[PDB]
Amino acid sequence: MDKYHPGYFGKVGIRRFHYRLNPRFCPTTSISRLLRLVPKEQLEACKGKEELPVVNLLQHGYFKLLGTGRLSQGVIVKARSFSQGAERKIKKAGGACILVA
Amino acid sequence: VKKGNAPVPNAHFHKHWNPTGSQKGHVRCFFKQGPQKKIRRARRQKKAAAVFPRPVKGPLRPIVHCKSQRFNMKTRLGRGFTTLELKTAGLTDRRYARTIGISVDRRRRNHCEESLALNAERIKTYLSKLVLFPLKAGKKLPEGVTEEDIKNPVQSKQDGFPKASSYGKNALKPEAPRKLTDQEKKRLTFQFLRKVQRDTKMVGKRIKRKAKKEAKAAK
Amino acid sequence: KHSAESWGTGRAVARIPRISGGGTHRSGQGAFGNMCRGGRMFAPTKVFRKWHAKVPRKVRRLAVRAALAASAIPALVMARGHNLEDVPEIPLVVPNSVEALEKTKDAVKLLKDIGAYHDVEKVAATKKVRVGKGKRRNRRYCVRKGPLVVLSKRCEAQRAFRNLPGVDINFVSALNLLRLAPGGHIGRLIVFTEDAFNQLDKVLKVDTIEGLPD
Amino acid sequence: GVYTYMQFVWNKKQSDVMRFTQRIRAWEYRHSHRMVRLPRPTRTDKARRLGYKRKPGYVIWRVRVRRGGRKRPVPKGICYGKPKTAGVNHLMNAKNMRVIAEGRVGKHCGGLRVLNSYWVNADAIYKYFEVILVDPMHKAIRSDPEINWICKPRQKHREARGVTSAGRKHRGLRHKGHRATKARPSVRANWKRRNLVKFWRYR
Amino acid sequence: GKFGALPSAKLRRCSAVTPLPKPFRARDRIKKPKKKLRAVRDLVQEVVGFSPYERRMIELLKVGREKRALRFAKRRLGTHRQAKKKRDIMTEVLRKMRAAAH
Amino acid sequence: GTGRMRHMKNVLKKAAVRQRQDQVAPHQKRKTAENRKKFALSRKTKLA
RNA sequence: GCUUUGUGAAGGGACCAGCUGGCUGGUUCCGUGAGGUGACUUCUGCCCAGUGCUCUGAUUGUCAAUGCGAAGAGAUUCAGCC
RNA sequence: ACCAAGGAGUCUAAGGAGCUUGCCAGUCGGAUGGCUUCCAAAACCUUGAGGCGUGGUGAAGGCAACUAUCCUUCCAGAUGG
RNA sequence: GAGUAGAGUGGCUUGGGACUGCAGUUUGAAGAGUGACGUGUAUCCGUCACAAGGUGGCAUACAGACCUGGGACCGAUAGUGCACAAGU
RNA sequence: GUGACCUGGCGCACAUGGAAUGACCCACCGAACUUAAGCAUAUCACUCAGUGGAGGAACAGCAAGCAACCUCGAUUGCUGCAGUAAUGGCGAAUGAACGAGCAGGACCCACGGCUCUUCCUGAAAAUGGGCUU
Repeated sequence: MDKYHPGYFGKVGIRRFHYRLNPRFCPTTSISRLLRLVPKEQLEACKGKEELPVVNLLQHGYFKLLGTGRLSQGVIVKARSFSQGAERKIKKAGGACILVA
Repeated sequence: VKKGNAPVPNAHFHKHWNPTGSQKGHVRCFFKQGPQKKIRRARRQKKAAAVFPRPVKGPLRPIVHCKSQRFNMKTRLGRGFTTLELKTAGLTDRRYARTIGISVDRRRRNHCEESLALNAERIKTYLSKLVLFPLKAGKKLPEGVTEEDIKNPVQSKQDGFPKASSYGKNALKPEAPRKLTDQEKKRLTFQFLRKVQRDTKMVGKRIKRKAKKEAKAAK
Repeated sequence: KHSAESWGTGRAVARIPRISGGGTHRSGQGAFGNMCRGGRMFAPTKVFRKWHAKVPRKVRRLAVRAALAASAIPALVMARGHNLEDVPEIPLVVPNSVEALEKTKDAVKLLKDIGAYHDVEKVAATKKVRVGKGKRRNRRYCVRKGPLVVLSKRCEAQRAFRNLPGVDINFVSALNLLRLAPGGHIGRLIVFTEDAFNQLDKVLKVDTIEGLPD
Repeated sequence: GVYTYMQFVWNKKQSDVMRFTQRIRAWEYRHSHRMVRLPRPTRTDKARRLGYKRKPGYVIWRVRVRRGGRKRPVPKGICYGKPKTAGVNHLMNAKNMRVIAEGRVGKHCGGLRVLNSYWVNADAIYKYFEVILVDPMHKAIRSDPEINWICKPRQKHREARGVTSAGRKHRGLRHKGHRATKARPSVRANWKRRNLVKFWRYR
Repeated sequence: GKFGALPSAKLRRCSAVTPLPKPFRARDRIKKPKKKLRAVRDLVQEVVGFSPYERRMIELLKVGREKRALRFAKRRLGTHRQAKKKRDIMTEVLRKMRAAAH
Repeated sequence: GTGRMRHMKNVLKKAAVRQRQDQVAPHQKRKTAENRKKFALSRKTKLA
């Protein structure tokens, strides 16, 4: 038990009676997997111009947006939460984060 | 116990689950699945033939959003329409609604105008797709009914309407590319999130601060 | 279903459980053991054994595709044991007028004219009473497998070709691998009708030909 | 109304009026037998709201249940096995005295059907309940739809099966939702259903 | 994994919807006071009187000792809420007694 | 099932008759609300 | 045979799961329920410190639950007495 | 003592590490749903929630993987120019 | 909808943990509200429901016994103890 | 003047109940072997045995419910949640529920998912009743 299962035999942490998990459900995606979710006709007609395509993450099943991966052109991302890295990268690329129920 | 690295068993079969000579067992084998599929199909079509010139399901159910934060966006069918949706559609008698094939649920209310409007227009496309047969076969005949709608009563398999989920799977459809708004340029969404989360944590502190401020104001 | 106890040591017999009681032959006899007469088997067969097997749909569809390709290659139809003496082409395609066939006589007329009634006659001749204890359990005969008629829809050709001994019937809408490759063996004679043939790749959702090494 | 005033009189049970009356009644219950047929319900309001009618199909029976917990019937208090099951005196019945009383009356009157019961009195030695029973083969009962459901062969010995109100009480069926989790459709049915080993055709 | 923390929608003040004001139904008449039933109950109280613990509460409130009466009611009823309500009832009964006397 | 069953064997054979009828076809009552009157007036005219 | 022992009946012993239950007991100290020793004869000595049993007021110590008091916003805490 | 017949590593839930096959940021989906004398309780179908995977870390409050031409660095190292 | 709900305490039960449920006993409400909102308490606020009465079909279980259809099952030391005048 | 009620009884008449049933069900009662490499809480197990009662099903059932959501809307069964939250000499082990997807929401039940009592009304629901026909 010591060699193959160290952390056995103990008790650690705050125990949470009636642990609800639906209010904690939060699938995350990344900035690297955003521009795949835009029909590249929009990605092409919006490249240098001012308009930015809109990415609704809830449509695909992601709640939070994590900020790993570079972004090529600014897009508008609707989601339920963002990291400050994701916000920073989107804002610098040009787009905007939107908090959506 | 293994002489290896396999995980800790956690087997959970300590209580006579096995149908041996001494025990009856706790085993249920679902060998009826194959035959019961066909039997369910047969009794379903017997239900149709019984309540023939009517939807095979039969009551119009409302469309309600699934419950939790995890399934907010997913819509589905309800148990019955709210009496507010009925009154908005034009029905003020729940028992008559039920007799003509609209399901009622007085337990439900509309917590918002969107559900009200959605189920109201649902009932209004119903009651127009609906051909009521007249009682006693030859008295008054309602509007729209053309005297051969009664000659040709057709039992549809699904209720005209789209899928139940196709009402959240339309609200989850982004717009066209747009210009930014200057508030969408200035707004810091992460700062907003952290602010509104620190808000619920600094409550008693944001009372002790006022108390100290006013004590020092006195002094 | 016995109250058998072990006699223990101090008695000149083995220590197997033995029938309690007396006054009959069964008394004292060993019970409760695979080794014993009238005693339970070893590990009695349970009814919650895995009887069915799970194959992914992609793999089942690939099996169907491959069975059809092997049906198209005729150096395997004859290898599986069909007579391609009178068979003009492989795969065998047939006008849709046969889907409106009502008589087994017209079915055999068609099969003769195309060159599969040799297989049907082989099956009918070699039909025999099943060898070895299968004939006792409601499997009376051992019938070989002849041509496979694949029709486009539910039609009269089913009742037409039904009685012909080796012939099986099937539809492109649901192609049964137990019929396209019976025994696990490949290269069975299939006699598709014209619309079934035209709908084969549409149903199976085959868009391209594969680039296979040579 | 009259039944409201009766209800509140009987709600203030420690009052001197109700104490006097209940004391006389306790005396006469002690000097009666253990199962007596009433000619009419004490607590007219209570029996009326439980479902009594003054039609000839209904009957009231009084019955006493000796107070106290349950002593398990082990000779000389010797409970073999382990110290846990080695307890004798501080045990308490699973059923409650109301359903025990209903059971006694229903076993004594086998051809009747037990609808509700109600506490009428309690002294040092016994608790007294009154049980409403219905004759299922009476024309009045069989005719009146509101009680006609009692005449169906599924309603035999509801007291014996725990279908009465006291039974629903001790079966955990007062509450529903998260306070009656492992209660429906039965404790043993629930236990079976979640201790079942389900073997689908494909697993 | 998939269950990371997330602020709630109305904490992020998003409001994907427009709420309808919670209406009034026939069910929350059960909240409104019942004057006829209160008359019935006051009559029955007038008739049958009070329980021994209610009398002891009134006798404590006479000498003062309202905290002692509250503790008594708490021991008898189990709940501080019920104890406060019963002490309110008994205070009002004692006030009725004194008023009727003077 | 170990004795005469001199009444339960009869009720079981009756149940068997009923079961091997309902296996052939679901039951159809000969007289129902929609044919009582017709049958009765036919009987009346025929015997009168 | 001897000798202790409990018992005057709302009692001694004692069964029963339970009982307004059955037993000793159709009894009542010359009766009896519980021990020990072992006819007659001759004796049965000293020790109540230990353990046991028993008596007192158990007036001084320890000692439960309930109850009564105090403080607390309350859960609760603390004192004294039986 | 002798001979004959029987006679003992089995099935199941979960799992481990190889091997095979299919698909791929997906995969599976035979709970269920559509069809069609016996065969067929089969075969076929994508209505499918969801399971596993795509993110981890903190007891928790929670937070969440830099890099705008491309590319983490070093040592050994398969190919190839 | 009152000896009820609840509370002290005891005991069983539950994953339910300052006690999920039940039961004895003592106690015992409100109804100018009550119950639940999974950490005991006090203070505010909110949401949902309206206990202590009752009916109530459907999808559900079904190793017996009867009526059927089947089987990669056993094949007289096997398969039920019994293929037979076997619970003899 | 020798009654009217109440409360009990005896006889008669017309009826229910009783007993049985190798599966399922409802209510109780209730072990130990075993496991923990010993054993006592734990486990087997709220199981076996025991008692009582059935029906073709039984039980449950149109919220003093779930949830905290953009809410839902009887119960039941399945999928799954989930071997998770939680319990446990925090050891051996034990261990749900809701969300969600379904079947069902035709039928021999229904005031088509309610109703009794409370509450309102009220000369018992109105041309006496009974036996034969």
